[PDB]
Amino acid sequence: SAINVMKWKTVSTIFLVVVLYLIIGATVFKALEQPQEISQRTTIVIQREKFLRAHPCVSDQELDELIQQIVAAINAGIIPLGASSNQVSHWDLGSSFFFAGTVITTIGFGNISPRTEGGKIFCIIYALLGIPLFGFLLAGVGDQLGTIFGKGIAKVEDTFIKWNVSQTKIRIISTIIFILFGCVLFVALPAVIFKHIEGWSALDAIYFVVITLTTIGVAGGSDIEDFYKPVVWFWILVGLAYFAAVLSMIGDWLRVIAKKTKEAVGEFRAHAAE
Amino acid sequence: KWKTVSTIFLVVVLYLIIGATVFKALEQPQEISQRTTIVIQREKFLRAHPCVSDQELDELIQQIVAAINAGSHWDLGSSFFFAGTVITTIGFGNISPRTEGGKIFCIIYALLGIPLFGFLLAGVGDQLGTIFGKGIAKVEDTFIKWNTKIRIISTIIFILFGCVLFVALPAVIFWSALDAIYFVVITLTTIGFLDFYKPVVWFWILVGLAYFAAVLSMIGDWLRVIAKKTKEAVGEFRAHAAEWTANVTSN
Ligand SMILES: CCCCCCCCCCCCCCCC
Ligand SMILES: CCCCCCCCCCCC
Ligand SMILES: CCCCCCCCCCCC
Ligand SMILES: CCCCCCCCCCCC
Ligand SMILES: CCCCCCCC
Ligand SMILES: CCCCCCCC
Ligand SMILES: CCCCCCCC
Ligand SMILES: CCCCCCCC
Ligand SMILES: CCCCCCCC
Ligand SMILES: CCCCC
Ligand SMILES: CCCCC
Ligand SMILES: [K+]
Ligand SMILES: [K+]
Repeated sequence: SAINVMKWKTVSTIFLVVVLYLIIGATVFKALEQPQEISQRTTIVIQREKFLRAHPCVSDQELDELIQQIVAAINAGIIPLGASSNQVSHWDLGSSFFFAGTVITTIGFGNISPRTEGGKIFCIIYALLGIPLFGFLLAGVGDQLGTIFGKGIAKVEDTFIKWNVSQTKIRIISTIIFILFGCVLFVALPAVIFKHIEGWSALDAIYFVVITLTTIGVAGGSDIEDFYKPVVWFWILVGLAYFAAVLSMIGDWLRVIAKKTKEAVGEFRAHAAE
Repeated sequence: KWKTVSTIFLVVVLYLIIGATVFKALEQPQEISQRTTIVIQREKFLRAHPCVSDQELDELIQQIVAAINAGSHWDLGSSFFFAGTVITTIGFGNISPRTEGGKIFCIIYALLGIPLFGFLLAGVGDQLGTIFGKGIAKVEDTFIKWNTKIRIISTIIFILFGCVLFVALPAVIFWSALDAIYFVVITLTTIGFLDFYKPVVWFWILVGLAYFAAVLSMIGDWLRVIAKKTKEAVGEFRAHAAEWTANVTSN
């Protein structure tokens, strides 16, 4: 346990980075959202105190219980209303295959989750089998797309061969054209599809794309204009293969910037200003 | 040359088709039952209080739907819960940022935090893989001398011991028996539908994520086996079915 003592040292130092990284992230979000929280929730009270004055003969003390039972309904697919009390299935022939696609990709929006105990015991096994299953598809799609990218770069790697185009530095031009194409084909072009057909802004589509393809976790949901749902699960498959490489390159960038800063502090703790 | 991805593609498509037909068979019954009882509870309430009516109540539903998008959240802790979701990609959509700056931050915060957290989880996986490597070394002497199949007893003790330390024992810290195991699997498969109480719970995640990371990879190894086992099995069956057609030609 000589290198294993050197392992725990490296892990513990990373642990404190993630902790602080999460502390930085926390303080940033609460500085950006709790302003927008208080604003809406000072106006949710105005709408309560509006509607209790507007209709006093409703049960004040039991109205919140009506609100809670609507919120307790919200977790399941509910759009309860008198005009069009007749409704449509969130577990129809397709929306359950949307759901299955979420579970194996581990995207899992949680927009709809199974309520049956048979659906839970199936989903557990369906995930424990589907997640590794989908992995080998995604890996093959990554290799399939990595050789497609390997084909296109070979032609680009001959178009501008000048005198001693430095081998170490050509690899940077190649990774620039990767991010350039990739963040058009899997970020830009499909996101603009989610702006005319779903009704979003420019950010909210790119935000949607990153949240989904970073498998954090809807395109099938909002409806403006059945050619549209089968194709999106192909962009997901290849886009997930894309960010898988994108997140992995960023990981490689973080190794570099770890050792460069690790040796840098090494010299500054050596010299102490001459 | 040989693609071999297309063949997998059709399995996943087929697997998703089976899974789909199973879920609607399990949920659309439990869907109709609820939503016929939701209409009864509404048609009770409109009759129980004529003070409220159709044209009022829909406005009450809309202002709850308008509330849904927001709902103290985002407090000093609930934003670091949120950040913990984004880097682990568990990402419970329980709370999501509404500000344009919170979205542009979250994008970059994920693009940087997900790989970052990966190296933590990787080291925790190696740290826990040698801890598991310690425990097996002593088990590999207590009865391995006494009377390829030993490797199964070891992986049985893995599932046995790990699905107590990371599923059963923690389960409450965080219902019923199912609802805890369902919770554990959903969370640690990253699907996600010295002082205060906060720090210790978040390390169960870290080590439990390292646990299912090995569990899911082990299952991947069994799928690779069962792929080759069935790959060669059809291999023989097409050999005999051809020689079967060949004999009726000669004889
Ligand atoms: C092994 C070659 C991979 C093919 C993927 C590139 C697609 C190029 C688009 C034009 C050709 C469409 C072929 C459709 C294949 C079902
Ligand atoms: C709730 C259903 C999941 C039970 C998992 C049991 C695992 C048994 C493994 C046997 C492999 C041959
Ligand atoms: C890697 C080169 C593949 C070229 C395939 C052609 C696709 C159509 C491009 C249209 C250019 C006008
Ligand atoms: C009912 C079993 C579901 C698994 C999918 C069938 C496995 C065989 C696929 C064909 C492989 C060559
Ligand atoms: C979020 C940036 C943190 C930088 C860590 C440097 C500590 C040596
Ligand atoms: C904000 C830049 C993150 C890089 C951190 C490096 C940790 C060694
Ligand atoms: C809106 C532009 C996002 C910039 C991403 C940078 C990640 C390193
Ligand atoms: C690189 C993954 C190997 C998959 C096994 C395929 C052997 C025919
Ligand atoms: C050829 C792939 C076989 C997949 C078997 C899956 C069993 C759950
Ligand atoms: C809930 C029993 C399992 C069905 C596949
Ligand atoms: C080296 C690329 C940085 C993009 C923000
Ligand atoms: K995930
Ligand atoms: K997720």
